[PDB]
Amino acid sequence: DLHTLNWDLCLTQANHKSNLALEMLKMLLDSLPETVEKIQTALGQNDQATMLSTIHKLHGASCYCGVPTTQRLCQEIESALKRQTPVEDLEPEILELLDELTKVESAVKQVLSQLSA
Amino acid sequence: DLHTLNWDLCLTQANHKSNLALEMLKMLLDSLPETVEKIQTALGQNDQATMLSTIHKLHGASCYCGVPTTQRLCQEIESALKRQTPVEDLEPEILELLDELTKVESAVKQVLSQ
Repeated sequence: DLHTLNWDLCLTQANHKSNLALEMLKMLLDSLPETVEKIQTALGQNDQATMLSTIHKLHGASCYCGVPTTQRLCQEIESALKRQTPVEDLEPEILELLDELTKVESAVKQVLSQLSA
Repeated sequence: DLHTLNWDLCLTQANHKSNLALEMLKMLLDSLPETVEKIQTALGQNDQATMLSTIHKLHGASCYCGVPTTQRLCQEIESALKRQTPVEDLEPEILELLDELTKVESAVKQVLSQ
């Protein structure tokens, strides 16, 4: 599913150096379980600042890991939080994002089982 | 100091694409407090398995982040773990690494401001 993870886009983003690209994917994967927990907790706690900070860092990453749906969802959520829409009103997009991160974790773990030396 | 962080080095490791290199530094910086905690906790617990995976992952990152001292210490620790050198005997190199990572954090925050 290229909407979830697109290796060729990740290659493009990383200037056709499969080296950096796979390393970026490694760094994203290591960071994802903590990101997911922070998002889940901020949603339950209605914690505006924590949600923003963590979405912002994920957004940064997504621009270089060939994850189009993640990138879009982070953009909508971050922009909205920066306008002070409360976390509560973003529940649909945040829930959609969490579901997407589960698919991204699987997709990256698959692309690393396939291509990592 | 350029033995701690060298931006030009990050650029060579990144084939001269700036925004790529910049994002890699952000990913490294964000990972540091937890990685330091993982290294520290594994030292205290003589957890050679967690030490190896954690050092291995930091080492992979350091190779694209122009951080010469960090990279070398990771190589020394990883090599020695792979020869079954006790984690406890690598206390000096581990403490040097924790020391160096504080300096890396300061340096990266500085470069990211520019």
